[PDB]
Amino acid sequence: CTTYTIKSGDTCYAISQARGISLSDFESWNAGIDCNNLQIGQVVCVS
Ligand SMILES: [Zn+2]
Ligand SMILES: [Zn+2]
Ligand SMILES: [Zn+2]
Repeated sequence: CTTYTIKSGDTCYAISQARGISLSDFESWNAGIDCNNLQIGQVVCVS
């Protein structure tokens, strides 16, 4: 997994859009992530 660290204002949609990936694919790589409750410093997979 390529990792990314959540920063202020980030959203799962915007991370996905920036990388040209679907939000559903992103979710499939992120084990039930709570996209409405992201924490600054949280680490996600972007591939
Ligand atoms: Zn979803
Ligand atoms: Zn896909
Ligand atoms: Zn939530």
